Amino acid sequence: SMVSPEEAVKWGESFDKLLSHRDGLEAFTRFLKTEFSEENIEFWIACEDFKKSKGPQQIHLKAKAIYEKFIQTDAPKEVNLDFHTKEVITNSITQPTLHSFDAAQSRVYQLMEQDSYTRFLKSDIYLDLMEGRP
Repeated sequence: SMVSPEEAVKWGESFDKLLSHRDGLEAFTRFLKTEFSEENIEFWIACEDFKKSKGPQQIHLKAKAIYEKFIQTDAPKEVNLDFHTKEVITNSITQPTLHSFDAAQSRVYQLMEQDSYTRFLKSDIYLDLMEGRP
């Protein structure tokens, strides 16, 4: 990770910037890893990894894989995903698309924003990028 304090303070005005920035996603994923909730950031990372596939049969596989692991309530991980979003997923997972979790990507994004991004801004990892005091 190599981020200038400027680019770093810039993360504190846009979670999307943070998250899209490789160094920022990295700062945030550290904060998310340390308390073991990293599978949210990697929830949609899985989805976009699946989005990288072009094989419709693989779409079924990867979608249902992410589905049963995350979208499920009865899952090994389980996401705190919006019920209406997961509802549509549960009904249309039978007919998956390149990223059937496209709406859920945004849900988990806003989840991490309101839950973790706030405290990330006050975390020593981000405050270290700030260079001042933990």
